[PDB]
Order: sequence, then C-alpha cells, then structure tokens
Amino acid sequence: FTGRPLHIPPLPCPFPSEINEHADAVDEESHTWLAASHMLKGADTVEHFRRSKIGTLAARTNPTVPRDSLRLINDWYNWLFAFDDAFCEGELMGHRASALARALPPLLEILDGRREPDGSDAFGLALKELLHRISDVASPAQVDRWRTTVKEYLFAQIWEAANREVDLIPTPDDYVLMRRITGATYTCFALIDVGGGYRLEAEEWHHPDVRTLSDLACDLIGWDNDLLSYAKERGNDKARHNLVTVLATHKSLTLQDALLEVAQMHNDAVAAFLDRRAALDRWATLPVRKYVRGLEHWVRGHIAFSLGSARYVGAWPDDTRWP
Amino acid sequence: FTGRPLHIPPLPCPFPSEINEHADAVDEESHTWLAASHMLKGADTVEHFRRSKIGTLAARTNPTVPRDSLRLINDWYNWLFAFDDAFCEGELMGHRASALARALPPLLEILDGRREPDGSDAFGLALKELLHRISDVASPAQVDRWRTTVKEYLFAQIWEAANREVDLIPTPDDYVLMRRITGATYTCFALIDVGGGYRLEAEEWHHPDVRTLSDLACDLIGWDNDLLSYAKERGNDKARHNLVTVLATHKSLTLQDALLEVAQMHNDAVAAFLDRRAALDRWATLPVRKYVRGLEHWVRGHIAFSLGSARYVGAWPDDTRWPRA
Ligand SMILES: [Mg+2]
Ligand SMILES: [Mg+2]
Ligand SMILES: [Mg+2]
Ligand SMILES: [Mg+2]
Ligand SMILES: [Mg+2]
Ligand SMILES: [Mg+2]
Ligand code: NA
Ligand code: NA
Repeated sequence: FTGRPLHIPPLPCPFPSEINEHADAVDEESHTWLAASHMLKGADTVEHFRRSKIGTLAARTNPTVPRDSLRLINDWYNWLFAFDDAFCEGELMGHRASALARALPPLLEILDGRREPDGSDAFGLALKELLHRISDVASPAQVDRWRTTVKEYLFAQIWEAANREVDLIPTPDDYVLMRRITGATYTCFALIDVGGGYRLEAEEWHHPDVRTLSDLACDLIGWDNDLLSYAKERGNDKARHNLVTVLATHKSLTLQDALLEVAQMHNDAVAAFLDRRAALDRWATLPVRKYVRGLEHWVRGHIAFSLGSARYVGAWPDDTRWP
Repeated sequence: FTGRPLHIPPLPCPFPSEINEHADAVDEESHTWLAASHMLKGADTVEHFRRSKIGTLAARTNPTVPRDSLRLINDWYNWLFAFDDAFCEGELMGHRASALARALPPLLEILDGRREPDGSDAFGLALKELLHRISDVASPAQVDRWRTTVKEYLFAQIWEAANREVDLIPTPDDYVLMRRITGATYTCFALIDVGGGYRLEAEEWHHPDVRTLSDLACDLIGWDNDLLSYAKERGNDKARHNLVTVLATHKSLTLQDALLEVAQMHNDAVAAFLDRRAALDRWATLPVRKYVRGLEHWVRGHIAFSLGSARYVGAWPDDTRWPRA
C-alpha cells in the first residue's frame, strides 16, 4: 500500500449482534480438529488460523444452536477457510481452470458418499467425516440441500481460476452473480435449521420471499467480506475477486470511491432486505421466522467478526481510518 | 474403423416401450419452435435435427403426459440438443475450460430470472421462455429442483472443456461420475412429476431408494447413449467423452471388447435397478410408483429412439451388425 490513508466506510446493520455461549470451548476444539487434519501443511498457516478465531465467526453467526451443532458448523467453517486458502486460491490449482475442474470429481464422489478418501487426501477425509456428522442430525432432503450448495460452491471455484488464468477482473454483473456461490455462504445457510434442530418444509425453503431474503443476506455477506478482506487480498493475485477491485476497474474509480460504492450497495441491500422481510412477516411460519432471524444473526455476526479478526485487520495500513 | 466388422451388442431391459399419442404433431411444433429460436445458425444442422425427430425421443421417454406437457418437454429437449451441438461441442470455446467457465454467468443469471436476455442471445431468450413455461405448471420447489439440475449440467460442460484442453481421455471413475451430469438426464427426470401433473413431496424425492433408482437410470441413459452415439462422436474430438473410448483407452480393450463391456455394465445397472426397486416396492406411495414408472419408460424409450435416430445411425460403417429386438 502507498498513498494517503484510506477511510473504511461503516457497514450499518440494524440486526441483533449475538454470540453462542459455547464460543471459547468450541473454537478451541474445532481449531484442534483443523490442526490435526493436515488440511493446512504450514505451521504459519495453522497459527494464522488459531489467531483468526474461526469459532468466533461460528458462534456469532449461529448464536442459538446447542454445543454439538456449534462444533459441527465450526468444523465446516474451518474446512471452508482451509480449502479457500490451501486449494482454491493456492498457486498450484487456483490459476488453471482445467486443472481445478479435473481435480473436483474425486471430492464430488466423496460428497455423494460413493468413494473412500485416500489416506493422503486431507480435504476428502474431513469432508467424508462432516457429511456423516451432518447426515446423523439431518433428513435426506436437508443433506441433499447442503450437498447441492457445496457442489455449486466447488464449481464456482473453476470460474475464479478461469479469471486468474486469463488475467481478467470479472465484470460487475458476472461478479455479483458468481460471488453468491464463490464464498460458500449458502452452504452455511443450509445448516441453520439443521443446527437449530428444526426442518423447513420444501414449500417454506423454496418460497420466493425466503429465497429473496437468503439471496440479499448472501449479497451482504459477500460484499461485507470484499470490503474488509480487500487489504489481505491485495497481497494475493491483486484482489481480483473483490467488489472493490471489480467496481474500481469497470467504473474507473479511485480505491476510496470504490470502497464507498461497496458501502452504498450494502446500504441498498439492507433496505431491500427490510422491505421484503415486512412482506414475509405477514405469512411467516415459526420455522421460517427462526431461519430469517438466523440470516439476520449471520449478517450482523459476520460484520462483528470481520472488523476484529486477525484474518483481515493485519493487512490494513496503520493509518487506515476504521469506522 | 477397425478393419473387421463391429457387432453392436443389445441393450435389453424389462421396462415397457411406449410412445405418447401426440408424437407426430408435437415433434413438428417443437422443431418449428427450434427453427424460430435461431439457436442453430446452419441450415445443415437445422435439417439434421428435423430428420433426427427429437420429438419422438420426448414422446417415447414421456408416453403418459398430456399434449401441453409433451410440447414443453420436447422444446426443452430441442434446447439441450442445440446447446450440446452448437455451444458445448461445436466451437473452439469448448476446447478451453477458462473460456466456457467465463461464458456461463450470463446464462446462469437468466436461469435465476434476474436478467433480460440480449435480443441476439438465442439460447438465453429460449431458456427464459422455458423457465417461465415450467414456472406456470410447477411449484417453486419443483422449479428450483429443475434449475439445480440445469446448473450442474452447465458446470459439467467446463469439465469436458478441461479434458479437451489438456487432450486426455478421462479415467473410468471420473468419467462415470461426471457422465451423470454432462448429459442433462437429471434435468429431464426433474420434469417427470411436473409433466404428469403431480408433485413428489421432499422426503419422497430425496428418499435414498428414489435417488438410487434415479442414479441407476441416469447411468443407463448415459452408457446407452455412449454405445450408440460412439460412431458419430469419432467425427468430433475423437469421441473423448464416451464410455467406449474411456474403457478401450484405460482398460487396454479392442473397440469390439469396449462395446461388449459397456453392454455388460448396462446389464449390471438394470439388475441393480431391479434389486433396489424390490426395496422401494415395500413403502412406495402412488406418486413415487408413477415417478419410477417414468424412469422405466425413459430408459426403454431412449433405447428405442437411439437405435433408429438419424442423429446416431448414419456414422456406423455399412458392415456394422446391429442387434436383435
Ligand atoms: Mg475465496
Ligand atoms: Mg479467500
Ligand atoms: Mg474475501
Ligand atoms: Mg455432449
Ligand atoms: Mg453430444
Ligand atoms: Mg453421446
Ligand atoms: Na442484490
Ligand atoms: Na460476460
């Protein structure tokens, strides 16, 4: 970083900020699980994850769930953060669409419950375990809903590798569409009812009002991460997959104006969420209300986590003005 | 190909072979719709499609559905066949994973219903129309089920492009997995209840017995297509995405022995279907029985169509021995 100090715009959110009472114990347990997995090969990356307190994100985004549910979700978050850093955005696989695409089938077969992972397949061994643990506390329909979100997330990583390979910044329209699936947020939304020990009916899950609120929550989390992860992403492939970079490139903005435009889109998405929620509230069933409250806790908890996590704050210059 | 006449092995199954009474009328209507769409730019491809009688595949795979259901499904089949030939396998774009991957977002945005297609985007305009027509006769959960199968099918085309790019024949284990989604069969199974005017409940649809029968049927349709489409596929990228090529390459088989091994895998999958169907019979509700009869009609109808279609038969050498009934 060179140039005058950047102002990080606020990310206003009226949703309740809560945290699971089991945060400390489960964060430590889940980190131990990750450290034992060999999903991360470097002691530096493992320690970076320990300092990042991934279980604090789990606890803030799922504040109501029992301890066993929090531990399962926290393990899933650790899998995602590790996969993101070690595989998806790694130099080996992340710059070749063909290579990443051809590497997925064995992992997809593990996800389907069709294939035993090899002893050397750290991500496969962990994914098999998580599939079995989710299956113990979820209906076939809930498991397939989760599995579907994971497959789309995996396929979306090929699109990222494609952009890296051709050295292009994706266009705003392409980026905002694919950003809903490149971040695996839907895989976490898929575990809200499972974690809470309830089951949304197909008609509730797929209701246009519920899908709209899910999509807006997913936009907010994607764009909020883009704003706060911008500095650390600058060190890796020019922060290519980041709404700040995408808007700065395709609307020819200064970095400071791109940051403000991302905050404007956040404020617009919050307003859209509140408008649709008012309509949903007229019919919403008990499970639907719990799920939507789940989305609100996720959006707000994510912001609280990201403003304080060693994963993001360290890369911002000392003179950065935080909101 | 081989310097010795090939025999194509039979693909038997104990499923009823039926045809929708509206076959002739709907095939012609759906072909007219395809012609008007401009998804195909070459007169030669359009005429090849007319001769292929794609509506007879729709009619054989969906023999029970009312005329409006058959027309919607036939239009969808025409979309898939056109997309397969003109976009997925027809262009140099299909030889670079990064190019195909970057082409998909506009189409995904149309599928999600959040983008008006460009006036010149033939595939986009037709997909938007089909999404709306399916939405008129399907619950939101049924529409999302179909949408999910289409997205996986589209993503599966990048995997094919990846194999073309590095010029490798995929391994049997990778190929048999990805073949379930490269051929869009699940997108057609997704319209069985919709077409029939009924709705499988979530825990019926997602029941392990129903998923297993759907997966075995999907395997059968993929492998049966691979057997009969082998000859025409030699004319485009050395039949790379074909179980015959995959087994011949990776199991060091003659072409003749590879054809026989595909037929053996067909028979094994039919036997597995009958084994699992016996378990499903013990609990199956009427909607589940109609859906499973749907899978049976699809497998049998697809074979009946493929043995006779101008799409496949013409590429086989004159001395090829075709199977008995
Ligand atoms: Mg990433
Ligand atoms: Mg990342
Ligand atoms: Mg980020
Ligand atoms: Mg194809
Ligand atoms: Mg083809
Ligand atoms: Mg074929
Ligand atoms: Na939005
Ligand atoms: Na584009």
